[PDB]
Amino acid sequence: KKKKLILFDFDSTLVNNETIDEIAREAGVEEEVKKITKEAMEGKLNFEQSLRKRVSLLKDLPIEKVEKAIKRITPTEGAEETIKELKNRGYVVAVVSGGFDIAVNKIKEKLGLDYAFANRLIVKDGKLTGDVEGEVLKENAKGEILEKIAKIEGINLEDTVAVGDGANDISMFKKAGLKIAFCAKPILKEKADICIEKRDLREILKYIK
Ligand SMILES: [Mg+2]
Repeated sequence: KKKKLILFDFDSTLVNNETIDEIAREAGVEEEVKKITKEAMEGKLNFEQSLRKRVSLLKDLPIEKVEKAIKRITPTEGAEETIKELKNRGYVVAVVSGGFDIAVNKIKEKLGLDYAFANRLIVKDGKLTGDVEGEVLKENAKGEILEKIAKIEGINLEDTVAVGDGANDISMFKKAGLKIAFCAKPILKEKADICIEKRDLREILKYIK
């Protein structure tokens, strides 16, 4: 009857991988970038500064190496089954990520998602420039996007569900009707209505609808 909306974070939630850490491996700086990613997700760094710092380390990386990394990204256990059941229960399904469109768009197309929002790696002459731009950078960014999607769809915020795992999902939780922390960092678990620790997205279904 009443339309419903579910938003998923991308890295480590809808997919197994951390996009930026996989690209960093191709640039020879996996260790270094992984450390910053962990600190950012734990809430110990400002997200935007942490993302720009990581992307700066990727300066000059060829697009072919970026694509090699992205091709390794795989959906989390239970992703397809969960998305299918959500659509059957009447949900609009969206993904919001502080990651990158070049990676997120592939999964949007593969999984048939209704909406996908992510940042953008800047490229020139077939190589990363070391810069990033986008609308999923500020602390309140994901929550603002949740509100925008719900408004387009005419969905009351009480009929929204957010599934997240890192510090940058806090604003998404703030605006959501039901807050699910999926194998998440402490800072987000403290804000959650439900904390799931089994790494299988199907585990959220019992709490849905
Ligand atoms: Mg994440």
